[PDB]
Amino acid sequence: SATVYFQTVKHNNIRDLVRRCITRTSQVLVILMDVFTDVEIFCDILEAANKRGVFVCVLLDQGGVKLFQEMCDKVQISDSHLKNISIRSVEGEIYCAKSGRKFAGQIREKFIISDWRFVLSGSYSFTWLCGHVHRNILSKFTGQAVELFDEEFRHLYASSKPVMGLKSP
Amino acid sequence: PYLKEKSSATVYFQTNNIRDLVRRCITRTSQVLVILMDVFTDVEIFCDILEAANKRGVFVCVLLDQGGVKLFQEMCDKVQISDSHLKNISIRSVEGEIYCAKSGRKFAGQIREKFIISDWRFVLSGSYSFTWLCGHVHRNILSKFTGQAVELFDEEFRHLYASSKPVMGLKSP
Repeated sequence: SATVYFQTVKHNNIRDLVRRCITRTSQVLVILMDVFTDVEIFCDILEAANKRGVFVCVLLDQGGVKLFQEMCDKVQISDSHLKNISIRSVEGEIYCAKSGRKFAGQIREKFIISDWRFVLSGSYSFTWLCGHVHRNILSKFTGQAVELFDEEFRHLYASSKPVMGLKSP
Repeated sequence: PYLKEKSSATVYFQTNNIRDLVRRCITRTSQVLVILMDVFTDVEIFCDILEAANKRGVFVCVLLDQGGVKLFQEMCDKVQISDSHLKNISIRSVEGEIYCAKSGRKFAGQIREKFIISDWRFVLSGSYSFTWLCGHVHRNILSKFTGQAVELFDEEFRHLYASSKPVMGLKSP
């Protein structure tokens, strides 16, 4: 099945659906992200990983790695934090900037797979702005749709470089 | 048309097949084309819209995020778009809720929602923006919806449409 959620004006249901997806995950949580600076969502990851048994693997677009490391450093994330967490860098195809410098195309895909049961996917980025001021769309997917997301994750994973945490999913 | 069909969903991943789907969706629209967009600077996509609008009977309404009207306008001016181009095209401005920047200045939240409704038959939604970069270097996702699901996009459009300001072109439905 497939469901689509639109942001309500009064309250941010989009954020809540993401946080609920993470806080309710039992065993496995794989995430494809472009930007990750929102401390709170990472706290929901830490909780699932260290307070529950959840194995977390975050494929982050190479562009956001820097500000993500700054987030971690700010709240003093440790290797011990990441006993069950794996953050890997991933990047799009190589191209020439106008300066002649070679850059990596941005991974704009964003989705969350919980317990290999259902998938969340939409425009919501793990930033404070997305979860407070921006109007996003969000889609939920179950059944056969989850597989095409799985193969996407595996595909991207193979091309991914390790950044921090578990170096062996 | 969607109102008669059962609900369905399909997801597309990058192989540029995503752009093709987007363009193919526009070039195969027959009567009506509703679009919600955040950034519109790709002349080629706007040219596909001109074709559908003026060479076919297609009425095109585009809800563009206020934060992108500027560069959309520069695009039009660059290729010298006139009022005559837009006899059947309606570009309107829509903006998110109001909030305070750190500078104290009030700004409108961005509508990061991006979708296209073609002939009230099927919806394309995803990360693909109408910019050159998206169509050439970025990796996007694109989902297609048909049937009863489309209604939630229709209602979402109408909600946003009621909020929109006229910017350019035909000021009507």
